[PDB]
Amino acid sequence: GSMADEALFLLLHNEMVSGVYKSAEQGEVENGRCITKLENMGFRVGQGLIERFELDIMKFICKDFWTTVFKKQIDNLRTNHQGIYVLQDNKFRLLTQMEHASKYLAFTCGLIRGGLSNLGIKSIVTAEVSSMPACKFQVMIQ
Amino acid sequence: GSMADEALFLLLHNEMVSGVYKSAEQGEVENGRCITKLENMGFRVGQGLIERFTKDTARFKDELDIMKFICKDFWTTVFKKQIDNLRTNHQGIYVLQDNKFRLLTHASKYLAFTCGLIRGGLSNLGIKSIVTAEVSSMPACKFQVMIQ
Repeated sequence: GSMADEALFLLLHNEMVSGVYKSAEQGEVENGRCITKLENMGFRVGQGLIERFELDIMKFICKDFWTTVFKKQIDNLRTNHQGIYVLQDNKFRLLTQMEHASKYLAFTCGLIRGGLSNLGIKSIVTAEVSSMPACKFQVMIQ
Repeated sequence: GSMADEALFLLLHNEMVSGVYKSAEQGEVENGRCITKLENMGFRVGQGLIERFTKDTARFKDELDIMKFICKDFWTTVFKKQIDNLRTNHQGIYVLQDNKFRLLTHASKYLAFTCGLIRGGLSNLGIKSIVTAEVSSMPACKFQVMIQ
């Protein structure tokens, strides 16, 4: 049912994170490589999802794209300035089992960046836990 | 749409397989450790999914009912379709045929996690099993479940 459907990505993400950290070579946690691994995997998956489907583009990230991955829409899309958006998820699926949380946000930052890349957009995407398990993703167009 | 909905799993599985093999240490391909990693990851995900289905007496009644659940509700969770054919000898061997296995649309590395999935699912339903797989005629695949 929906409960199992809503767990599938969390379970797979948990394996990705655990395995990247467990399998890290000497110095790769400390030098940021575990992070780039997670962001780069997210990028490829984001690209791939797009292949199966500026403000209009961002609402699609917030709605159809978020719903595919997380079974719900983004709670709030805000943009204060040309080229920078804040996407707020009030109960971020991947944190529902809890600086040390950043590793659980990296893959998703990549997902958003990859989806945008294949729509012709260069971006930087960062994230922070607002109040566990709420999260804000900051999308910065380049 | 549904095209994307099926796709998420395939894409994540591609990443898992790629990563295990890219990250493999000296001797881990040859000694079978890449395969056990993928089976073990699948086992854990399969267990986790079981925990998210509602249980009652009649669900998972007899062994064949548990097997039909694996073929239907469980398979659909992951692959967005059911197993095409379930065969048993009723003496502990089941063969699950997927005529168009979505991860295929060297084979071993692409079946390991799914073997693990099945086993972990069954484990959390009280069943000890060994699960093996082969490509019958690409992209058709057969999963053999042997109840211990």
